[PDB]
Amino acid sequence: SGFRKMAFPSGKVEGCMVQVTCGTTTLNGLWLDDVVYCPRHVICTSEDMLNPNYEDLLIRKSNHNFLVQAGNVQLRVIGHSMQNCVLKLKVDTANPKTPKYKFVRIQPGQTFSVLACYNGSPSGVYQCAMRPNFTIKGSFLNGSCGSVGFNIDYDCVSFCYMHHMELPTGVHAGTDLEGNFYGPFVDRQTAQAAGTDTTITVNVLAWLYAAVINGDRWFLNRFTTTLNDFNLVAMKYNYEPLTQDHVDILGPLSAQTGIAVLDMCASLKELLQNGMNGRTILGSALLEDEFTPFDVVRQCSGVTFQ
Amino acid sequence: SGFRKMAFPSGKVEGCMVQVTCGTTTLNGLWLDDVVYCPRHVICTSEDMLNPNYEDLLIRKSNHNFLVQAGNVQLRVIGHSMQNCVLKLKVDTANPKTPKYKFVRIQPGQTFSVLACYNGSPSGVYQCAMRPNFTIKGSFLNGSCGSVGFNIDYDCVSFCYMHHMELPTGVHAGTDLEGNFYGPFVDRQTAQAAGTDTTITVNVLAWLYAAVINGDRWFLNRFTTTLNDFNLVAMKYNYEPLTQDHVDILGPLSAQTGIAVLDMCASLKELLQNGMNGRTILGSALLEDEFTPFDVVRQCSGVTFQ
Repeated sequence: SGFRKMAFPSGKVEGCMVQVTCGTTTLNGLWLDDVVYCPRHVICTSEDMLNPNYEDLLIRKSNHNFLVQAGNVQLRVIGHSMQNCVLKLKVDTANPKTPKYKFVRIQPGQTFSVLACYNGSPSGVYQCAMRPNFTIKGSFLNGSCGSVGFNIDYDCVSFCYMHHMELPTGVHAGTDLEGNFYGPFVDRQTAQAAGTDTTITVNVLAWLYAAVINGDRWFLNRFTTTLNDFNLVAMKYNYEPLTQDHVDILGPLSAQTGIAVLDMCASLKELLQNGMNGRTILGSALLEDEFTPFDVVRQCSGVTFQ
Repeated sequence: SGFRKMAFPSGKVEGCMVQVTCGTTTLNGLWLDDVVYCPRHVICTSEDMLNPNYEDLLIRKSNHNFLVQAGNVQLRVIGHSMQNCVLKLKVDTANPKTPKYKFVRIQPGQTFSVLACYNGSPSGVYQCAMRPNFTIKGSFLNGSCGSVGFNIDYDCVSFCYMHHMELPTGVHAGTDLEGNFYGPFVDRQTAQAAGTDTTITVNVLAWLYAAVINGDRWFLNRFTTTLNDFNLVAMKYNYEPLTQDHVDILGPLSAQTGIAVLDMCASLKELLQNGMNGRTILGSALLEDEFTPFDVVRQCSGVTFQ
């Protein structure tokens, strides 16, 4: 029993973290096979970041200008190229601890683990979710750029995020492993606005199901509702609209508890209108939306991974 | 910026997890050097657990009755002994991935990372705290016994917890790596009561400091207070009493924010008496007490570890 924000084991990713240095800027890189991936703004100085012309800045850089370091041993750069917002540094030695990996672009509402790194060394692990406004609520300090977000599926590592920048309200933005940003953000030191942050309704319902599995059932009322009626209430509270696909996804949880999805929606409707009156759910006084239905099944069944 | 429940990187511990089988009971073991540690109730059947006589049950077991398995390869048991509530199985092969480790008995209010395992395979990582009633609010299913709690200090792993049992109200109990339980619990399938759970005041203050570092300052009022006056209010709300040692420990955080500890206590006093009125602190509608002052410094300075 119990429920916690659980992260994936970081062992397979710790061996791929290296340190990339260009001039005085030092950040983290992802060493897979004989290629190292890192944010392209490592070639920028403190002044270039205000209005960087990455093409022109790359003209004045050569292979020997990149210092890649894995522990006390450094890698020799024999080729560099820019793919969108990431730099691909070709090194002479292939990573012997390379796991079976993929590159995936993950959708909003999905979750992943973040291995926060500094100077190529893993510092900590935590779980995040891609917000609907294409930002994440992570924990990053200076020098954390190049840290990667990942998922583990059996024995494969699915890389989906690389940290690039911090927004002036404290949230974080980045790219996939192909250099494409999540959202309309650019790697420029300029004022950039993030859109409205809405609540992932399907994730709230999955979390409410986890509470029912773990004892908390005070929020369960008598009423039921319809998709159209619940969604009309959800739009006033900036909640994502529920679809029949979301209902099928919640299938495992509804069958485990014996509570239909529409019945749980009516319970969520009362919580949105009347609040919680001081009662907690799974040790939380707010509605948690950073557990996917898949994460709840994992914690309430016990999938292992190698 | 940002703040999240961050766990330590689990790479060094994943290589020490094995699977221990005795009869039909299968659980996790900690493989360090040529010794495997696991909860002693692996020798119990479903019936023995009601009133186990561990000495008598161990008389009928021999070395070849223990199946230790590390992946697809199994270890041969050449010696077994019982130290308090853990079994020490001596194996023929030493773990080649053995990290530099310690065994520590950790104090209440301190935190650690848990690598939840099933059948010897790491499933997930999360951060816990030793509650003052010597229980933890973890996330464990059947077969999770033998999972270990640990801390990383530079390059050393400090093992401090091994999961043994679940309490009838959903909290979890276990031992240190020397077999001694935390709290007055025994490894018996019988009704066992946990004491009153109080709030770790020094951890709440550290969390309030992290909020001030990250923008949230609405709770900061005009008043100050004294240790005796704050502690009189803390005893009504089941809070741990603050000492001068706690004030010295919060030294780094008070100097970073310019807010004296006694000033922060007066702000916590108003929150205990008047509530939060619907406002959130660091994305939480309750007072968080599972961040030690050391964990906050780590997240707000960026210590790395190898």
